Amino acid sequence: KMSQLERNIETIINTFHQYSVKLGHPDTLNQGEFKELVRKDLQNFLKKENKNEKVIEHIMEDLDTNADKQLSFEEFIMLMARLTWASHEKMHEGDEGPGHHHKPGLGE
Amino acid sequence: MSQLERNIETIINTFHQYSVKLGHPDTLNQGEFKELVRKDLQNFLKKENKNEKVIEHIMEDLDTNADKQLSFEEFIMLMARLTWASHEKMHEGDEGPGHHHKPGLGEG
Amino acid sequence: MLTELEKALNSIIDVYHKYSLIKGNFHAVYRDDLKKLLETESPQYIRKKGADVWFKELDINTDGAVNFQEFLILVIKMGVAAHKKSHEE
Amino acid sequence: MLTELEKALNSIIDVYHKYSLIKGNFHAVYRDDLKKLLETESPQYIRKKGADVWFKELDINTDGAVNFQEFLILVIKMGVAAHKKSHEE
Ligand code: NA
Ligand code: NA
Ligand code: NA
Ligand code: NA
Ligand code: NA
Ligand code: NI
Ligand code: NI
Ligand code: NI
Repeated sequence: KMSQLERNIETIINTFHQYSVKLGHPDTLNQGEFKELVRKDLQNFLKKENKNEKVIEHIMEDLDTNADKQLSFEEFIMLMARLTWASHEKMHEGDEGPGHHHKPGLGE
Repeated sequence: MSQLERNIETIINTFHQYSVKLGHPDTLNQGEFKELVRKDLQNFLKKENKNEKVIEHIMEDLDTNADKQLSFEEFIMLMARLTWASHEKMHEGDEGPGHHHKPGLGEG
Repeated sequence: MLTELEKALNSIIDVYHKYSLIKGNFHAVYRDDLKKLLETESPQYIRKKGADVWFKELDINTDGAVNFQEFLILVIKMGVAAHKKSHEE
Repeated sequence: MLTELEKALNSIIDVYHKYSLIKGNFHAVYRDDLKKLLETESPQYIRKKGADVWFKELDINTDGAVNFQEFLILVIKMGVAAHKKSHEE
């Protein structure tokens, strides 16, 4: 069976596919599809950014390393890594120790 | 030597200036790490320098070898994080279009 | 409440800490810790590269440990590979 | 005024943008951009690995580009290697 990590990656892949799918075949996210994913599935992690549509569009532009106005999964997964990193940084914001402890992460 | 090589040389020289002082010549103890942060990172870590407990936990986080000291390999991760944090500061709330850098870390 | 995607991202943090909290630095996965991470969390086509090969690739600063950022390199590569394999069937 | 160390860190940002601003995505260094970066900015013992080997090691998500975080992998490895060189005859 799948590990916890494999299931988390599966959720990322399927969420990407739910907005990119075109006529039942896998595709890429255009700007409109990216905004819908961010608006719904990242409504908490990107709560403040979602209030400024221009900010969301520039995140798309920054991730669009292929310069084709489209996010392949390879382009998109960099946002997933950045948000995972950002959430962990939020858990340790201003940490003084001792020991290891996680405060609430992004969107909390 | 190139610009990048000179920047790397600055990192190495600054590290060595403090790691030669006490103990092993190629590691920073906590006291020397605090002195480097207080002097050479007085702008990039301005707020953190106000809380000595925060500086001590940054040291603990960087101490991946769990030996209460920072080798150069351990220390250079702080340099990469601050470089990244400064560039993130330059794009904080960026709406585009095009590429532009606001002032980076330390309000500079 | 967080979405399922957001829960997946926070769960990736938890997966790493199952191994980084074993010993030593709280955000360091040492070579033997990475072997257990790969054997428990990754599929066979990822494990087949070898734990020592993965560790050398991930330990960017050659300090003998994998921190959280370096673990995200593994997550990125596992995700791209899992997407590609799902995109072949 | 920033200290000399802080200026060095900001200068590392400027080095990357000399090549990422050549074409395409503003924070993407493509394969030909990286070859020029390596030839201009890195010493011989770094260049000798080859631009293609470096590009494969830095392009973590295999999207055909090196972003700023992937560039910091190169900086870390150059810094560790340069430190070792300072202690050699
Ligand atoms: Na010392
Ligand atoms: Na650990
Ligand atoms: Na490491
Ligand atoms: Na570019
Ligand atoms: Na890349
Ligand atoms: Ni943690
Ligand atoms: Ni030294
Ligand atoms: Ni920039």
